[PDB]
Amino acid sequence: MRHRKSGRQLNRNSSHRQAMFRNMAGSLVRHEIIKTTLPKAKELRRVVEPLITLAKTDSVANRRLAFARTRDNEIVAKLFNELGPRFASRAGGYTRILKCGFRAGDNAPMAYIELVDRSE
Amino acid sequence: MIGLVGKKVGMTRIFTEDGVSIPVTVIEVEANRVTQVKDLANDGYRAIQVTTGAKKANRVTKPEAGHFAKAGVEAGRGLWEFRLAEGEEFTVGQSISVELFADVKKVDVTGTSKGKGFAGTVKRWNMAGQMGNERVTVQSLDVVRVDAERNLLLVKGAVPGATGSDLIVKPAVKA
RNA sequence: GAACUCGCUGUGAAGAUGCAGUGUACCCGCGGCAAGCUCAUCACAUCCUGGGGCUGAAGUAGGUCCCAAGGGUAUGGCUGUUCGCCAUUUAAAGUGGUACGCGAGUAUCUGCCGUGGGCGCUGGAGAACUGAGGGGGGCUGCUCCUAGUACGAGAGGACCGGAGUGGACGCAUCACUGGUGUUCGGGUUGUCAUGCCAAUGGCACUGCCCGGUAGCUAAAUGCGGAAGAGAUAAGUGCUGAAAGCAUCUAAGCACGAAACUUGCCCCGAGAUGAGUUCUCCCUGACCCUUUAAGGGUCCUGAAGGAACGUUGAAGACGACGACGUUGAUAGGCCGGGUGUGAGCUAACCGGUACUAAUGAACCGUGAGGCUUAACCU
RNA sequence: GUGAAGAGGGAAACAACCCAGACCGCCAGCUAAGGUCCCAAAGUCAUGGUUAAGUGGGAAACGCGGAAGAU
RNA sequence: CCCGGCGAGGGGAGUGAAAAAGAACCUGAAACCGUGUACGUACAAGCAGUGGGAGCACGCUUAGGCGUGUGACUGCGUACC
Repeated sequence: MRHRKSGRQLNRNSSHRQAMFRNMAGSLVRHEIIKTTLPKAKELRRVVEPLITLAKTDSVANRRLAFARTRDNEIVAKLFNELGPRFASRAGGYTRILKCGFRAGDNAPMAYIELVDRSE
Repeated sequence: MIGLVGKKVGMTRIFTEDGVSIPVTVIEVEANRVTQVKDLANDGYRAIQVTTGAKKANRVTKPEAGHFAKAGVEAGRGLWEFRLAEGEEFTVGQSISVELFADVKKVDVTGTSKGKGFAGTVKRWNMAGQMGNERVTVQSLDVVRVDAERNLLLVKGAVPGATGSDLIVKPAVKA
């Protein structure tokens, strides 16, 4: 405990935290850029990078797993077709995070997460 | 007489020579270069402080670089003191390995423990403090494997050292 | 009512933070422990571990006295019970003070532990240590050549304490025994959803179960209570008068308890008595005054440190360690292994700059004050 | 007699013990009780001894012992 | 006129004797909260004051040792009803 542990706790319900991660990943991939707090931003990057890495291999099983973890027909349809070839040369680090100060409402740090290519 | 400083590679139950799985510690033996030797006149006592490992120059600042240049050896993980046997004196620059340690079978081991956070009173006393991460003085250990080719020192039982933590082994006199 | 709100001893319309004596403590904070059945502390006026005298002490085993608090000094059946009665152990389940000690067991405050900010150690910074001083513990059953041997009339029956073998406890690690390991995999009931089957996902405690990566765990084992040394009380004494003897003492002049210290280790130079070793750096100018460890202005911003960026087997916050484009510090990818069941693989290991770790900025100096002594001038 | 309704000085503080009744001020001296190795001020004074026990510096009655006490 | 948010508020100019009279509007002390001034304090124990007191800045008799502000320290000192 408190030593050699991967993934910040973010005290919440397990199913609730999984659903929030799925929704946040879907929103970010749809919008190509999101504004999220750094503690959640790091978890977002850690949980989203595996999906884009797996998107490189196009197969029925891979598409089924992507839909299972995403539950959005449009997101799966656009995946395996555009992000894959765009970052074919790149191996890892498909996204970047830049800090944007803090939220005035509740002094909450915020950060922009966006694809490294970001366009084209 | 002379001690060594290294790290805990691992701790597993290895088969004995007879063929029985016995707990044994895996301790690497790194060549500890002699950096400075104390004298009873200049400083009041005689003892040798040595260094182990090799750290990049970025971490070491230039005053420490000059100190090591005085020592005549490259900067390493740090400096560890060792009491001299009050007899023969070593030379600055040379390094030593397990070598003669296979002649006592009573060598002592010193080191830290698991990284454990400040625990609650109930779980630690059943009054808030820390357990572990303290120097350990377990003694009366017996050496098992003294293979110097692998630069690994193995002793009977377990070793007081966390994964990747520094530790020392000395030719104890107690039992 | 106001506080610049320490401990012990003595007095006290009687447990004194405010009285007399005595000891300790750099100033200011954060998180806990609640003293004002759990938790303990102290004296011996001693239950044992015991060692020494006497013994109606042949040896074990004992009876009485002298020393010893270093350590321990139970579990059950009756009371609310202290106490007390019965069963089984052990070395014992010891006697007393603390209002049989302990019922604040918005704590404002004092008291104890972990951890920080300011400053001092006299030019600054970096580490490495001597180290006074405080703390952890001196636990224990059995066997073996010694040994049915010396001593002892026979019988009885050693100094031995050298070796191994269990137990209560702390320290240490998950590799063997497994548990946990809702972040890994598989089976599956009801309902909803993907145009529909198959196939997938949410809710029903992770819907309910079968295993389990890394880490943590005791039910697992590794070390252990030294030996030795100094000093010892009682006791035991080699030789020996005053007092033609004796005598532990008057002369010469020793051994000696498990009781004290050291011997092993933790913290520790805030030890203000502020310690020692080494290394790197600062080697400008000008002005004024009440005339000196004086002040002020321009330039300089060195060594070193820290706030940010990646972070950790360090962490409540602080704080410590590593990396920071002169790169494996974190994330991801490949490979290997485990798990699950040809696939997924979180946390296990090697490689990879593919991404994040920048350029920069801030604090920090301009030779270090005075007095005495030895060295070349 | 004290306090009640007298301060002050000595005894470690101590309301009950001892000296001693403050008009005020003054950087003078002399004394009461009590002390003159200091803290804390004064002789480490002088004469002849007891005490060798830290009794002094806490302990009766009883026959030098009695003596064990304030963590 | 300007800052400010096209507000509130404030600052210049002017009126106004006076704006240290501005619509919270005569004069505006204390309790309570700040800044600067001069001094002390980070090895020192208790009704926090009393006499002594070197130093630290200023004006003075232009020193001649005077006071103002303070007290490192010293002996003493156990709130009121």
